Amino acid sequence: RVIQTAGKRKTAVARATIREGKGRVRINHKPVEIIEPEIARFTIMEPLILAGEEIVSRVDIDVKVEGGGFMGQAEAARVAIARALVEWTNDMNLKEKFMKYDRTMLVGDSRRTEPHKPNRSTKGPRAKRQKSY
Amino acid sequence: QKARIKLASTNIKALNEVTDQIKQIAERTGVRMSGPIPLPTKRIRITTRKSPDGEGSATFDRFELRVHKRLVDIEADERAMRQIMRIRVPEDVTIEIELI
Amino acid sequence: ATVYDVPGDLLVERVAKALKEVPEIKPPEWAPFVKTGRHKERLPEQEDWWYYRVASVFRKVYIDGPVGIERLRTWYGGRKNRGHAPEHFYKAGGSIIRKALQQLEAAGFVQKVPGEGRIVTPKGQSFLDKIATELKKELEEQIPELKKY
Amino acid sequence: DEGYPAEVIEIVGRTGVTGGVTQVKVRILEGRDKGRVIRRNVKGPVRVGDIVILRETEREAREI
Amino acid sequence: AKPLTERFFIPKEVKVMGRWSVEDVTVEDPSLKPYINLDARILPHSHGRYAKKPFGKANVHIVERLINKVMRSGASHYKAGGHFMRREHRSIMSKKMKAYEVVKEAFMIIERRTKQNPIQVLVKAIENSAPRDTTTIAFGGIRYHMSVDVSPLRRLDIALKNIALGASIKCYRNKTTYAQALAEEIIAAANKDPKSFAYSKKEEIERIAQSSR
Amino acid sequence: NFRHIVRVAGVDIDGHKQVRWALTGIKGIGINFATMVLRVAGIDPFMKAGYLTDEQVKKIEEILADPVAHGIPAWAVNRPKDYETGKDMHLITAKLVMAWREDVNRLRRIRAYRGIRHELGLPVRGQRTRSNFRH
RNA sequence: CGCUGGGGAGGAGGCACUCUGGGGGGACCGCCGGCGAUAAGCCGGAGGAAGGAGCGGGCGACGGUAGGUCAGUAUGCCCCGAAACCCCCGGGCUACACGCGCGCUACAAUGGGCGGGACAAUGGGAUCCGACCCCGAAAGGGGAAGGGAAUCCCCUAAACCCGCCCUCAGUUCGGAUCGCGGGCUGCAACUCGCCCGCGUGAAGCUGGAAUCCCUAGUACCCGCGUGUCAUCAUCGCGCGGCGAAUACGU
Repeated sequence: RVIQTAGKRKTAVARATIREGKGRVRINHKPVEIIEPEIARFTIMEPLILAGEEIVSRVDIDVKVEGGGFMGQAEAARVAIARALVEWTNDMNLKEKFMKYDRTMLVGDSRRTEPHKPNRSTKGPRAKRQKSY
Repeated sequence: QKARIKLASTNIKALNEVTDQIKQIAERTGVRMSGPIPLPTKRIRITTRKSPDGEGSATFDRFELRVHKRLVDIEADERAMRQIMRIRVPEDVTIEIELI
Repeated sequence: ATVYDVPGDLLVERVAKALKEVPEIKPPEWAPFVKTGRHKERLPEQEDWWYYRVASVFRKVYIDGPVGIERLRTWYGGRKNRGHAPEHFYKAGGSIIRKALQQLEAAGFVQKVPGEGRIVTPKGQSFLDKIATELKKELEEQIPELKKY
Repeated sequence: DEGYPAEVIEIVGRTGVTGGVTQVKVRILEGRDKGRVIRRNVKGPVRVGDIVILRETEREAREI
Repeated sequence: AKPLTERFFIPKEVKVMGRWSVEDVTVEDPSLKPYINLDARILPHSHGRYAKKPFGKANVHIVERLINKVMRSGASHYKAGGHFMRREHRSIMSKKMKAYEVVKEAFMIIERRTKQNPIQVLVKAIENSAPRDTTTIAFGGIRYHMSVDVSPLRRLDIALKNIALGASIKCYRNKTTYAQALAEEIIAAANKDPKSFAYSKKEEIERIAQSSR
Repeated sequence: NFRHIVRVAGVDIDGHKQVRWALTGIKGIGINFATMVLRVAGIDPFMKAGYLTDEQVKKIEEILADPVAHGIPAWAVNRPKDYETGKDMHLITAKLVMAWREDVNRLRRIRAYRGIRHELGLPVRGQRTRSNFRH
C-alpha cells in the first residue's frame, strides 16, 4: 500500500509519499544523506533518527518540495515525514515521543510575513527614516 | 464538439445568476457541462498621493478594482446554443464563447 | 548509478578529467583572452577551465533538458561589483555556451529538438552514468549509508 | 568568596527610578543565619522559587 | 580541506551535533541549575518560538543561546576593548550557519586541548563568569547609588554576552580566527585566568558594587 | 633556485610574489593583460617568481614590444586606433605618460570644453559640482 | 546504470495531493486555579491551528490652528492686447572657494578572487513580452514560434555551500578621477544621456561633543518587481529569502 502526506512552511510546500521498502529517502530525486548544508540535513533527518532502524529500514519515502528557501523546504519535509511515519505506523508511542521532543513536527508553523508600510516600505513595516531636526 | 464559455465580472451576483441559469438549462435538457470553474481573481491596484501640494507628511491612497472569472464547457448541442444564447446578459458581465 | 545519486562537484570534476580524450572538444582561439561575463572582474585562473565549463553544460542539459542558451546564461551569471553604486545581477555571455554545445553535438552527446532546446543522446547518458557509478563505488568506501541506494 | 544561598518567597513591588529593581523577601537556606527571613532588593526578572547568592546576609534593605 | 567523513556526517544517537553528550555534564550552582537547559538534542535551533513568553528562555539549549550571541556584529553605540566594532556588511547577521560552524570548531579545539567535554567546560566558564551589582534608588526626593543583587537569568545573559564579546575582541583586525578566540576565552574563564574579558568584568563589577553597599 | 627580486624592463619587480602579480607593478599592465602575456609566452603565472630565465624575460619583452603580432587581440590593448597611425598599440609608462600629455595638450590647443576643464582643474565628463568635489 | 535491482521521458487516462475560489464552521476568560466588593475584572495551566479587542490594515467625532496649495482644475477683486496672450529656433534650471539634511560604497579574514553546486514571491506584457536558431570577446545585432494571458514571455535571484590562491599589508582591501576605443535610444547626445573592453589607481586603519530607529517572522543582512519611461533608478510604493537580543516595567 501507499500513503501520501503534505507539509507547509512559509511559502514552501512539500508532498511526501511512503510505501514498503529498504530505508531509502529522497528529496527532489537525491538522497538525504548527501544533503547540504549540515544544518538542513540534521533538520530533515531528526525524525528518522528518533523513529529508529526497526521502523525506517522497512519503508521508502519520496518528497517533492517546492517554494520558499532551503531551510523552509527542509522544515516542510521534516513535518511531512513525521506525519507520514505516524500515520503509517498508527503508533502512539511515536506520537508522544515527537510531541515531547518538538510539537511543531506534527503541528505546523503559522507565521507569515507582515505587509510593508510607507516611510521606507522597502525595508519593512516598522522601520523608518531618521530625523535630526 | 464542446463549446467553451468565459465569464468576467466585477460583481458575483450576475455570475451566480448566469451560472445557475446554465446549470438549469443543461440539467432540464440532456446535455453535459463541466464546471463552473473559478479562475484566479485579477486585481488592479493604483496607489497615489493624497496631497495636491508637496507640503506635509506624505500619505497614500490605495485603490483596487477586482475582476472575477469563471469558465464552463457545455458540449455544444443544438438546443443548447438556441436556449443559451437567449439569456439575460446584464451590463456588468462580459461573456465570450468559442468552439473546440 | 545515476547522476542523482552523487554530488555535482565530484561529478563535474571527474567528467572534465574524462573529457580530455574526446578530440572534438578543444578550446577555441580566444579562450585564454576573455572573461566569462560582464559581471566578472578577473578572468579565470585555471588553465583547463574550458573542460569544466563544458562538463557543467553537459550535466545541465542532462538534468534540465530540453533547455536553450538564455536559461544557461541566467544560471552562469551572477552578482556584480558596480563601484559606489549598489549591486545588481547580470547574465553571462553566450558564445562560450554556444561553442560548448556545438562541440558536444559534433561529438554526438546532445541533439537539438526542432523548436525547443537541446537534449542528450543515449551515449551521453551512458557516459555520465558510468562515471557516476565509478564515483559512487569510490564514495561508498567513506559513506556506508550510500550502499542501499 | 562563596556567598550564602537564600530562596525567594514573596514579591513586594517594583522599586527604582526606572523600574529595574524589585523588593523581595528571602529565606536563608543554610549558613550562619539559617532560617531567617529578611528583605532585599534584586535587579532583574524574578519569581517565587528562584535562588540568589548573597555576599552579606546583614543589610536589611528599606521598605518601599 | 574537510575530509568526507566530516563533510557528510550522519548521526545515529541523540547528541548535540551528533558528537557530544550531556549525561556526563553536571552543574553545581543551585541558582543556575534550573535555567541551564541540558536537554538531549541534535540540532540547537528553535526558530524564534520562545521569545514572546516571558520566561521562555529557560527552554532553549545553552548551545543555541551561545550561537545566537555569536551571531552578532560587535559593539555599536558602545566601546568594547577600547573601540567601536562596526562591520555592517561583512557581519554574520541573520546567518546562523556560520555561527553554528564557528561554535563547532571551537568545541573541537576545546576537546583537543583539554581531553574533556566542551559542554562541561562551558558550564564551568559560565559559573565563573556570572556576576552576583549597583543601581540608583530614590528613598524619597534624594537618590543614592545602591548595591543590589542579581537574578540567575540576567546572570546567564551577562556571561554569554561577555564570552561572545571577548571572542569578537580577540579576533578584531588580527590574524586569529573567531573559533580559536572563542575557545581561548572559554578555557581561560573556566580555569579562572585574568586573561579573560568575562572573568575580568565579573571581578570589576563585584569590586565596584562592594564599594557602594 | 628562485631570484628574490627580478629586474624586468625599467622596473625591479618583487620575486616573492607570483609573476602575474609582480608584473602588476609596471605602469601600463594590469592583472588581466599580464595573464594574457604569460599565457602567450608559455609561462605559469601561478608560480613563485624568481626562476624567470633570461630567455623568458626576453620573450616577455618581445611581446610587450608588439603584442598584436604575437596574438593579443586588438580589443585588449591600451591604445587602439592611434590618432596618428592607426596601428593598435600598447604602451608601458613612458610614452604612456607622454601620450596622456599629448592628448590633453591637443585638446587645449584647439580651445575645447574638455581642454578648458583640464586647465581649470574641474571635472571633465558631466558631473554636478555643487555638493561634492571639495578640493 | 553496477550487481534486473533501480532511475528517468513521453501519452493515455484520472481530480487522489497541491493550488485556485464560492458557500459554511471554529475562540467565547468558555473549563480549571489563584488575586479582586460576592459586581464589573487581572494573572496564570491545560486543551487547542489559533488565547486573552487572535494578527495586520481601511474608514480618522465636535472643534481649532489667518498651517500648505490661485504653479492641478473652479472662482472675487487688481493687472497685462499686438502684450505678462499663442507658436517655433537656440541656451538655462546640470553653474561651485563653502555650511547642512537624507543616503550609496568602504575603511577588510564575522574577508577579496577564480571555478563548480543550490534555492523564491509579488507584479506586468501589441507595433508590447519575446522563448528557439544563428552572428559577436562584451555591450549588442539578424530572423522568429507562441501569447490579448492559471496556456507564451519577462524568470535557473542574491546572500548560502564546496575546492584552490591570498595571511593582517594602504595589501590580490578600496574604488573615486582621467585617456584610447566599441555600441543603444532618439529629429537632435558638445553644453547635457546610458552600457562594454584595455589601462590609471585619490581619500579612507572603527570615527569626540552629540544624536536616530527598533518588542517577533519584528529588527539587522540579501536581492527582485512595479511607478516615472523613446532612452536613463544610489528614489517612492511593494515582494519574498535568512532570521535574533532584551522587558513583560516606570
